[PDB]
Amino acid sequence: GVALGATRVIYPAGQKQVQLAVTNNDENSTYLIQSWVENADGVKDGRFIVTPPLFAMKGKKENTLRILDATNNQLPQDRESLFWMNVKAIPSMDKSKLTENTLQLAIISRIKLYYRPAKLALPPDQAAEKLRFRRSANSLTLINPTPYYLTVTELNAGTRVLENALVPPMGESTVKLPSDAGSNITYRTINDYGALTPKMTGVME
Amino acid sequence: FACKTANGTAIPIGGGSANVYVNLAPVVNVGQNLVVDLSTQIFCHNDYPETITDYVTLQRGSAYGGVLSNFSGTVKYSGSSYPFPTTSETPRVVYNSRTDKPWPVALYLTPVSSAGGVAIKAGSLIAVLILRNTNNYNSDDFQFVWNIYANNDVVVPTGGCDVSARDVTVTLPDYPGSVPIPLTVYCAKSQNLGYYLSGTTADAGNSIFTNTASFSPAQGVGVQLTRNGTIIPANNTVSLGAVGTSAVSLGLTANYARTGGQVTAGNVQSIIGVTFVYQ
Ligand SMILES: CO[C@H]1O[C@H](CO)[C@@H](O)[C@H](O)[C@@H]1O
Repeated sequence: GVALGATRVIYPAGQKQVQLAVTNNDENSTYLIQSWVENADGVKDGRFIVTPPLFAMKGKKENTLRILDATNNQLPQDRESLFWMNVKAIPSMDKSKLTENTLQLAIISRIKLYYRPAKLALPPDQAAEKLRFRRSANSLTLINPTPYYLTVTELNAGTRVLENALVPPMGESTVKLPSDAGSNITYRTINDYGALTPKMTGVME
Repeated sequence: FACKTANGTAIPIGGGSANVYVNLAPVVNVGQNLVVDLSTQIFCHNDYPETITDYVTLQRGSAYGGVLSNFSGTVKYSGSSYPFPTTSETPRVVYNSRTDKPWPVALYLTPVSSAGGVAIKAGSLIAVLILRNTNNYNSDDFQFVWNIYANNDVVVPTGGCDVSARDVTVTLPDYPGSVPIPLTVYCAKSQNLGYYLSGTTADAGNSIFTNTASFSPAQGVGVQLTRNGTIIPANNTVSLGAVGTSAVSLGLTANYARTGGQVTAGNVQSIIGVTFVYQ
């Protein structure tokens, strides 16, 4: 089908633009590539505009998408803002299967896009450690004090495993705590390159 | 004949070896290129140019660590490229001056589909290149051994997964019928996927997709997708676990479901958007 070069995207505040790769694997089958950027609440506002807004990839191709900053510094400058980029691949209609009952699918890749204010203290590679905790016979409230979005994964209460989490900057995110816990926290995060970071042991606050 | 390193380190006549440290591009995507231009850090000169001519070659070129597992490349030696790792000694270049001129060796490395996250660890041996020297004056044959060490990590961002599927499904199975929809996903690098369907709906339960058609809209029916007997309403993310090198089938079946109370002859065609969510 059609796949994006990244699994996420980081938009550097100030950057005139940011590029993302798109490629069609199907040796023969054209597609219409529509792309847009929804915000955290999934509302298609204008904060970000992608070009080209509409185009075709006849068979194997490999074009570039350009995310354009549209929010004239109208966003939070002390931390990241979460947005969602969607790239939809529209298949052409088969003029042959006209008198037929059909169901045509349309794949869409939806990857996170983080807006990163050009000036931030704590460097990104040094944030997945600032991750503190707080437990209960129920809650295990994650708590990211940094300005970046922590994509917590492989989070285990040591004993029992757990539900992944996306802990917003300087905010928390609760997760159920199914008894089998003890205190041995073991989690891993997904970095700017969509790669897992090293295991780590939960440090309660 | 002698050579010195940009950092100043030298290997006198007779040869020997030295470390050549490099700062490689921090990020390189699959299909993209990693170039280590050594013609910037290795210089050699001819000692008695007026009467002696020097012939310099790329005797061997070996890969190590990251580069050896995460890359496939060529060695461009003086306007010509050859395989890297090298399999044969290259043509000779001449050095005829006491002034340090460059050694035109450059690596063109390309991360593979399977390249990890840190395709090259910082401080690791990236390559060892052997510079050979001879001359038209005597029978001397000396080897200069350059050890290429990477100063930083070379990261190859993980790409999106691939949704293999057989085009436009023929839900022909006359009104009552129901076909299975082939659809799998294979990620070059294991990661957790999540997907949800989107499209216009026709029921309170948001699971029967409206009939979009040109010829006689067989009013009354609609298309509902199920994954192993389980209904998939629109916008209800389904955790696919973690897709890896083995394409997981979503296990979908296009089913006819009724909307209003008056099923009626005609064609039933539908358009559904499947959205894969990345972590
Ligand atoms: C003494 O000769 C040295 O210098 C000449 C001129 O560079 C080289 O050709 C030769 O191989 C030796 O390195």
